[PDB]
Amino acid sequence: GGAVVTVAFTNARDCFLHLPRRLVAQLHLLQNQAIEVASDHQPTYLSWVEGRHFNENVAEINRQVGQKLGLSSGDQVFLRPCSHVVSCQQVEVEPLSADDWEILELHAISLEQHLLDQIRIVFPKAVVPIWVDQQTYIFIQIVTLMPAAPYGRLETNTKLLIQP
Repeated sequence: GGAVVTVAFTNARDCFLHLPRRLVAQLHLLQNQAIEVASDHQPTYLSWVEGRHFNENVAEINRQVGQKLGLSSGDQVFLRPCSHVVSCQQVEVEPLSADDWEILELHAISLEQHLLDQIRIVFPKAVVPIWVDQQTYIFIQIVTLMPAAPYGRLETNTKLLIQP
């Protein structure tokens, strides 16, 4: 019920797992289905997209995003598709640092739209970088999901709450 893959870090401007068509096929991934990244440490839950620079068993992810997930280049991880995922009605997040907060305040334009373009699956304590515009990104930490769940999927109607 999954596949072992090698983690490859990239400079992609999103938090998605970029997968080769072979894996999307083999794993029988469904639209917006979450993927559990299982390892020696605590699992993480990611959103995925089909990479356009492939064509086996390699999963690409932004370097900074991957490190925050406790991943290292070349690590062997087990991708386990999640049969189901609850849709987030509300999500609460806070900047990783005071600087992030200050940047957000001066770059707080439709944060949720930028968020959705770069990440769709969230889980408590997830820490990820989100570009707010061409020049700037901020690190945010997902604090809470509503309904309560180990992981969830962000939607266009998800209420996004930001605290300092």
